[PDB]
Amino acid sequence: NISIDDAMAATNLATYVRLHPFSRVMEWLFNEKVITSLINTIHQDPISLGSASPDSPLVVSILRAIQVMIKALELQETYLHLVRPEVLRYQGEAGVRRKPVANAAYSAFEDGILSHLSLVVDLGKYCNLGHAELT
Amino acid sequence: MQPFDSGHDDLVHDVVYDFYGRHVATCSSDQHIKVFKLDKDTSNWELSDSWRAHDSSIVAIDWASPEYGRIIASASYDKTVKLWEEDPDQEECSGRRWNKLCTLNDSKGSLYSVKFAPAHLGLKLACLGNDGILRLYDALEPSDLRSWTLTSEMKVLSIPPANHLQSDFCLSWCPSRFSPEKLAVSALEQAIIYQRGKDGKLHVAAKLPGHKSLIRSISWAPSIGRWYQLIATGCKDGRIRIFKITEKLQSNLQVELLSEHDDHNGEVWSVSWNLTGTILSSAGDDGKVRLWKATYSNEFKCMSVIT
Amino acid sequence: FDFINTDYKWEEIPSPHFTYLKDLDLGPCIGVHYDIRKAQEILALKRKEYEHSQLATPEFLETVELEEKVLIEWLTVRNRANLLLTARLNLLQAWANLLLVMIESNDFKSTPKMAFLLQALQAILPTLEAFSSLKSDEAFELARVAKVLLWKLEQFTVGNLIGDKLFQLFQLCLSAISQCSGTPELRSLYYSICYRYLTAVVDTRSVTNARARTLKAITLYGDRLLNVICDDAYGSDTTCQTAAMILLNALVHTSRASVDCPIIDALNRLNFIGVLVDSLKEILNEWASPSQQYTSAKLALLLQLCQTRQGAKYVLQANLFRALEQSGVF
Amino acid sequence: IYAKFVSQKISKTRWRPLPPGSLQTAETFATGSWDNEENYISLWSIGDEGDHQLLCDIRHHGDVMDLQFFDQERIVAASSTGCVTVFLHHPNNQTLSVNQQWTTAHYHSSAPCTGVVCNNPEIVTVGEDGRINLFRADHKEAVRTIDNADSSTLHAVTFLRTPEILTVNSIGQLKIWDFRQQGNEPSQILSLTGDRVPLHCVDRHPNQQHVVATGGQDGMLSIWDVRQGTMPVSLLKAHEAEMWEVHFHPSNPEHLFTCSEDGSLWHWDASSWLSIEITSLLPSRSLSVNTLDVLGPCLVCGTDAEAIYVTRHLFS
Amino acid sequence: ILVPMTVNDQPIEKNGDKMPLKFKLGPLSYQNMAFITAKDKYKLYPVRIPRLDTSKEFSAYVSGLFEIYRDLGDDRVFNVVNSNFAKEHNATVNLAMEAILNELEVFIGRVKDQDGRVNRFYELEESLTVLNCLRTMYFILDGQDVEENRSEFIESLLNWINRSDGEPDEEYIEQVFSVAGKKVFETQYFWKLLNQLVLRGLLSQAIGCIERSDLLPYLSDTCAVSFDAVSDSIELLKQYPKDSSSTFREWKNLVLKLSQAFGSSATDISGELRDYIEDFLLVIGGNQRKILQYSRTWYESFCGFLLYYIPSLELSAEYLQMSLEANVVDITNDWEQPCVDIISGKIHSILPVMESLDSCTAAFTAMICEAKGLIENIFEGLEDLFSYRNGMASYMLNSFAFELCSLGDKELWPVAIGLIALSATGTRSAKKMVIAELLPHYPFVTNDDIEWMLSICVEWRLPEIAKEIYTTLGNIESIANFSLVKSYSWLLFEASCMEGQKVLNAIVSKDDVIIPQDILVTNSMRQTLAPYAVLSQFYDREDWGQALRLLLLLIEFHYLVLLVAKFLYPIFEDSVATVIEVIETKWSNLYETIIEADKSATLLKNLRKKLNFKLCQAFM
Repeated sequence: NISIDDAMAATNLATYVRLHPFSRVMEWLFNEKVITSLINTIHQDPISLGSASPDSPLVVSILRAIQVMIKALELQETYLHLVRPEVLRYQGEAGVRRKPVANAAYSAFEDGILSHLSLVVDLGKYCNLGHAELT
Repeated sequence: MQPFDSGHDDLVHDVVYDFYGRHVATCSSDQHIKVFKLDKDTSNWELSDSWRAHDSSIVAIDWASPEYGRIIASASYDKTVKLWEEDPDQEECSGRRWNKLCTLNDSKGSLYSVKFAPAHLGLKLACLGNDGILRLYDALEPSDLRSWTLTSEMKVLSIPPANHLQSDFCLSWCPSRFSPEKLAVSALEQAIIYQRGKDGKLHVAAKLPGHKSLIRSISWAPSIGRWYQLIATGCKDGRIRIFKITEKLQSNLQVELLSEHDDHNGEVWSVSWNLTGTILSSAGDDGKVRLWKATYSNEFKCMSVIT
Repeated sequence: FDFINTDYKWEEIPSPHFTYLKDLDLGPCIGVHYDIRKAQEILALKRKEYEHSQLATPEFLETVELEEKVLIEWLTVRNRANLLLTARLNLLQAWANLLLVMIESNDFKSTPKMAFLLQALQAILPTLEAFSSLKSDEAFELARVAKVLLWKLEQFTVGNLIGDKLFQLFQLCLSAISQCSGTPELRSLYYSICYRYLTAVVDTRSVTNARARTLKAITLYGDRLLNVICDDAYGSDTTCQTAAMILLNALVHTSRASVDCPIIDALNRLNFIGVLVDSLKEILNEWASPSQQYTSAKLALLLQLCQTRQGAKYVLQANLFRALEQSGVF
Repeated sequence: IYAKFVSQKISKTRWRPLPPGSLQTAETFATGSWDNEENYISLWSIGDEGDHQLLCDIRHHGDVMDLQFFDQERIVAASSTGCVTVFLHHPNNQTLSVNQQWTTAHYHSSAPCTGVVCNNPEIVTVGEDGRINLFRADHKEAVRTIDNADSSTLHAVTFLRTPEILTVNSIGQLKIWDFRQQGNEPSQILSLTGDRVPLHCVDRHPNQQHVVATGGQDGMLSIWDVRQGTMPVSLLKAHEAEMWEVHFHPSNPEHLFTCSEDGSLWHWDASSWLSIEITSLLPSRSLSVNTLDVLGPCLVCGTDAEAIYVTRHLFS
Repeated sequence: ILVPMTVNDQPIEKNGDKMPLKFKLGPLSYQNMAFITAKDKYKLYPVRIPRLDTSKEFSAYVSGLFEIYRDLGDDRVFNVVNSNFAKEHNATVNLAMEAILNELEVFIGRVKDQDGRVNRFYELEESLTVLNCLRTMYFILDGQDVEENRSEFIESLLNWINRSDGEPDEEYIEQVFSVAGKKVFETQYFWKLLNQLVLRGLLSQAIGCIERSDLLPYLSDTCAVSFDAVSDSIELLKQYPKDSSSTFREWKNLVLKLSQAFGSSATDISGELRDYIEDFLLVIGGNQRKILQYSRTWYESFCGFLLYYIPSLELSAEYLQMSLEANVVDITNDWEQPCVDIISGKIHSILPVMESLDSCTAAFTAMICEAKGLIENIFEGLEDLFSYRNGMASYMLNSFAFELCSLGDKELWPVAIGLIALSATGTRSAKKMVIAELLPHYPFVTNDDIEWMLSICVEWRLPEIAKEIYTTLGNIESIANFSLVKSYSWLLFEASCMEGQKVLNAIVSKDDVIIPQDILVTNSMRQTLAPYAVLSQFYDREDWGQALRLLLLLIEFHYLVLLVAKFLYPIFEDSVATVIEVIETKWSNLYETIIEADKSATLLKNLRKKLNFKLCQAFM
C-alpha cells in the first residue's frame, strides 16, 4: 500500500486497525488472569467428562478455549508485527488515554503457559473420551 | 503543412486544439468563431464551420473534455461567456453547426479568459475580466448542458483604476488528476494560485513572485510522472519563467523558481505546454518560437528555435 | 521396474496459442514453486490498464478471463509435472543404490545370476536409449551401474547376447561423446565403458569381424568425436582428463592391430599433439596421488605414437627435445 | 511454390481472412471457375507438392467474374449473367448455401457483373451495363444504384473511403463516385492521355486512402494519387499482355503483386510507390494467370492451365 | 537549432512594430500551431516539432528495439547457478548489444534506400560505429583478455573497423592501379595500400592486390629468392589464426622466421623493392615502428597492434597512446572521439549527445549500459518515477515513452505503455497513475484499439478510466449499443414511448446466438416486458394478462399512464378492478399532445372508462 500504491487507502486500513478490537483482545491475552482462568477451566476431573453428555457445556467450553488458544498462537506474530508499532505511533502522535493490561515480561504467549505442567497431562488424558472434535 | 487563411477580417486572438489534436477553434475581433478540421486523406486543414457568436471582440476560447460531448466556450469584450455544442446533423460551413447552449452575463466588465476544468471534476469552467472577479461555473447535471450554475466568485484584484487600457488577465487549471483541485491566475503584474479548501471554497494558496511588468500568458503543465507542479509565465519584461510548486503565509504549497529566460529580448506573448508536459513553448516580439526541455538537474534548456 | 515410461510425455506440454498475455512471464513466480498470485496481480494490472485504454474493453474481457483460467491450470500442471519428475528421480536413485548394494554384496555364484544380469541389461537398454541425451540426471545413476557391471564379469548362446549388447552399448557412448552431452562426470563414465570394451572384448575370424565393424563406428563420427575427447584432457576436472587421456591410448592401440593409422592423423589436425608436447614442460611440478596417475597416462600415450613409422614425422616436428630441457628433469 | 491441377480454368482465388488475433498464416482459400458448362465456387484447405482438401463446392451459374470474402463465412461472387450472390459457408457440415442474391444487379437482357468489392456490411458492384450498385447485407434492393454511370465498360472497382469508390473502364479512365451524389457523373476523372488503353484491375493502397494501382490491356502498372492531378504518378512497363489483377500486400504494401494473360505473376518489391525489384514467380510454361491473392507469407493464384499455384513461404 | 517556421510565407520583415507572436503545442507532435495577434496577419501556421521522426522505418526500429528490451527479461536488470549467473548474464546482455546493433543497422539501411534526406543515414551509421566499438571492448570478453575468446573478439573488431569509414574504397583501388613515371607497381602508393589492407585485417583483398601485378612476373624472374618470401608470406596471410590463440602464437613464429631469413639474404632486386618487401614482412611480424608508419588513422594503428603484435587488451592503453601520437583524432566525424573514450575507459557522459542524435537509441543505450552495470542509480532519498531518483536509464526510457505518446502513432503506444510498465523501478501504483493519465490520449479507431485500451484498464485496474473512455464512446443505433444512471433512465423512458407508439435488438432483449451471449439493466428488463406485452396483444385471457402487466409497469414508474388508459378504452375481474382503482388513485404538455394525437377532457374520458369497467364487473 504505502510502498507501491498511493496514500489514499492507507487511511482506511489505519482506521480499521485502530478501531477493530483485535488489538485489545490480543493485549488482554498476555495477562496472567486470563491464562489462569483458562487453565483452571480446562483442568477438571475425568469422572465429570466421562459421565457428562457429548453436548455438555463443559466440553463445548473446552473446545472453544482450545480454538481461542490456537487462534492466538497463530496471530501473535502478525499482531506483534503489524499492530503494536502502529498503535504505539498513533498514541504518541495523537492524544489517547489507555490503561495497559499486558505484561512486558511475557514477550510471547508461550511465556505465560510454560509454567503449567499439568496442561499436557490433561490434554493427553482427554484423548480417551471419544469426542472427535475435542480429540 | 503550408500556411492558410483563417477567414477572419479583424485580428485573431486565440487558437485552441481539441482533445485529439485533430480539430482547432479560432476566435477573432470580427466577432466570429471558426472551427477547422484536419482531413485524414489530404493532410490539410479545412474549415469545418464559421459563425458570428458575440456582439464584441472574442478574446478567449477552449474545448471541453470529449466525455461531455463536443463543447466550445467563448469569452468576449461584451462582458459575456457563451457555450456551444456541435450538432453533427448540420452541413459544414452552414454557420448553423454549433448551437448556443447558454450565456453567462454575471460579469460586469469585459472578459479576457475562459478555461474548462479538468474532466475529473465535471463540466466546470472559469472566467476573468475587467471586474477583477474570477468566476467558476458548473454544469451540475451533465444531461442539461444549459443548467450552468455559478459555483464561485473571488476578488483577484481589489482596486482596478478606471483609466487603463493596459489590462491583461490569464487563467490555467492544474491538469493533474491526482492532485487537489487548484488553478493559476494572472492579473497585471501579479500572479496567484487558488486551491480548493476542505470547505469547498477557493483560497489563495500562493503567489508567483518576480514579474516586473504585465503577464501576457501562463499555463499549468501536465504533471504526468512528477510529484511536483510546474507553471510557466511569459511576461512583458521579456522573461519566461518556470516555477516549481511542491505541497508538503497559510499555505501547504512551496514555490521555487526553476528558470528565467530572456532569449526573446522583448515581450513573451505565448507560453504553451506539451500533452505530457515534456516540452514547453514560448513566442514573442523577436518573431521566434522556442521549445524547451528539462535537464537531468531540472533546469530548462532550449532544444530548438523556430522562426 | 515399470515406473520409467516416456509415453506419458511428462516433459512435453501442449502450449496453447495465447494471442494475449504472451509477454507475461513467470519471473516473480519462482525449489521449483511458481506462485500463482505473482502472475495474478500482473494480469490484473494489465487488465486494468487495458480497460483504462478504452479500446473494446467489454468484448475482449472474456478472452483475458479464459486466458487466465488456462494459465492457472498451466501452472498447476507444471508444478505437478515437476513433482512427478523429482519423485521419479528419487525412486530411480533409490533403485540404483539398491541394485549396486545387491551386486556388490553377493557371494552367490554368478552363472545362475547371469539370467538376471541379462534381464537387467535388456531392461536398461531402452532406458538408456531413451535418455541418452535428454537429461543428465537419470543417466548418471544408470551409467555407473553399467560401469561396475562390466568389470565384475548353452554358453555360446549367452556369449552372443552379451557381446551383442556390449556392441550396442558401445554406440550410445560414442554418440554422447560426439555431442558433448551431460556434465564432465557423466562424460567420464562413458570413457571407462568403451575402454574395457576395446581392451577386453575385442582383445580368430570372429575377432576380425568385431574389430572391423568396431572401427566403422569410430570413423562414422570422425573429428567431431575426437575433438571432444581432446578438449577434456588438461581440463578443470581431475578424473575426466585422466579417463580421457587413457581412452586415447586404447583407440590408437586397437587401430594399429587393424603402415599408417587415421586416428593418429586426426590428432595432429586438431592441434592435440602440439599442445600435448607443450604441456611436457614443467613436468616436475605436476609429478596414489591424482596428479601422478594423470602424468603416467600422458607420457604413456606419447610412447605409443613413437612406435609407428608415421608418428616420428608428426612427433619430431613438435620439437620435443627443447621441451624436455626447459623442465630440467634430467 | 507448387502447383495443383484442378480440372477447371480458375478465374478467381481468394484467401479466407484469418480470425482476429490469429498467429497462424492463411490455410483456406476459395476459387471460382470459368469457361465450363458447369462452373463452381470451391473452398479448399491446405494441410501441414502440398496436400489440398476440397472442403465443399457449389455450382455457380455463369462464369465467375469476380469473388471476394465478405467475412469469415461469406463469399460474394459476380456472374457473367449479371447476378451478384452472397454464398455462406457452414463449417459444421462443410456445405455452401446461397445466403442472398441480387439477380438483376447488372442488365441491359443479361450484362456481366465485372467487379465486386466488400466492406461489410456493404457490397459494391460494377458491370458491363455501366451500372454501379451499393448493396447492403440483408437489404433486398440496392441501397443506391448509379444507373448509366459510365458510357464505357466498367472493368473494376475499389473503395477509397466508403461511401467513396473509384472505378476503371475500357478507355483508361479512373472515375470517383460517392453514393450520396446527385446525378450520374463522377466527381473526378483521371487518365493517361494518348492511347486510351483499357484498365482491367485496380487496388487501393491499404494505408494511403488516396493512392491506387491499376493494370492495363498493355500489361503496364500505373500508380495514381488522386490528390496529384489527372495523370499517374508512376507508369511502369511490365507484362507482355493484359494485367488481370493487381494487389498491394495488405500488411506490407511496399510489396505489390500483379498477374497477366501472358502467364506471369510478378512480385514487385519497393522496400515507396510515390517516389524497384521484380521477381517472376511461376514457371515459363504458364498459360494466363487470371487471379492472385496474398495474405501474410501466403500467395495463391489460378490459371487457364486448370492450375492453382500456392506458396505459404513467400519471405522464407 | 534554427529552423524556418515556413520556408514560404514568413509573417514578419522589418522590426516594424515587433508583432505579438503566439504558439500552441498540439496533442500531436507533428501538428502544432503558430499565429499573430496583429492587423493584416490572419494566417495560421501549422508547425511540427523540429527533427521529429514520422517515418515507418523509425517505428519499425522502435518496435525492434522494444522487442530486444522485452526479450531481455530479468537480464535487463543487473544484480550487483552461482558463478554462472554472472557469465551467462554477460552472455545474454552482450547478445542483446548485438541485437540493438543489428536493428540500428537495418534501420540505417532502410533510411539510405527510402529517403529525401540522407543526413539521417550518416548520423545513424556513426551511432552504429560507436556502438560496434563499445561491444568489441566491453561486450564480448567480459573483462577478460582475448585468449578467453579470440574468435568473437577479432570478429567484432575487424567488423567495427571496416564499417567506421569507407576507405579503402574500391574507387581508390583502381585509382593507383591506373596511375605513369615508374616501372609497374612499385611506388609508395601500392605498398601503402597493401599494408593498409593488412592492418585492417583485409587479407583477402591484400592477397588480390599482390596477384595483380608482380607475384610471378618481376619476382619469379628477377629474384627467385625474394619470390619465395613474397609467396609463402601470402601463404601465411592465407592462414591467419582467428580461433586459437595458440595457432597465432605459432603463426607469429613462422612470420618472424620468414622475416629473419629474408632479413639477411640474397638481394637480387631493386634497392627500393628490397625494403618494400621487408617492411611488409615487419608489419606482418608486428614491428610497432612500422605498424605506426603505414597507418593513416589512429584506429588503423590500434587495430594493427591488436592483430599482429600482442593480442592483449592489457596494452590497449599504450596502443591507443601510440596511435594518437601518430595520427590525431579526426574531428570531421562524430564517432572517432567517442570510440577513443570507449577504448580508454571513460564510457559515460555520452548519453546526452546520443540523446541529441536520436532520443530512442540513447534511451536503449542507457538501458543496456545499466544492464551491464556500467551505470547505476547512486540516488538514495516524492511518490513518483520521471526523475533523477531512479536510474539515468530508467529516466531516459520513461522520457522516450512520454515522447512516443505525442507522436500519435497507435502502433508505438503499446511500446510506450510497455516501456513504462516494465520500468525496473517505481511503485506499481505510480505506474498505475501514469498510465491512468496517458491512456485517454490513445488514438483508437478500430474496435480492437478500444479493446486494447480496455484490456489495459483491466490489467491495471482503472475502472474510472475505462468508465470515462466508454463515456466518450457513447457520445438510435448508438444508443441501442450503449444499453450514467440518468442516461439509463432516459433510455428507459424512450423505450417506453416507442412501445406505446407501437426489431432484432428487441427480440434479443426478450449472429443471433452471439448477440444473446454478449447480452448475457432495469430499463432493458422493462423494454423486454413491453415487447412481450405487445406480442401477447398481437396474438382474451392473454389480453388480460398483458393489461395486468401494463398496469404493473405503470405502478412501478404520465405519458405511460395515458397510453395505458388509451389501451384500456380500446379494449372496452376483481384483480382488474383493483388495478383500475390503483391507476385512478395515481392519476404535462407532452402528455396532452400525446392525448390529442391518440384522439386524432382526457381525465374525464378516463373516469368514464373506469365507471364502465365497474359496471361490467357488477354485471359479472
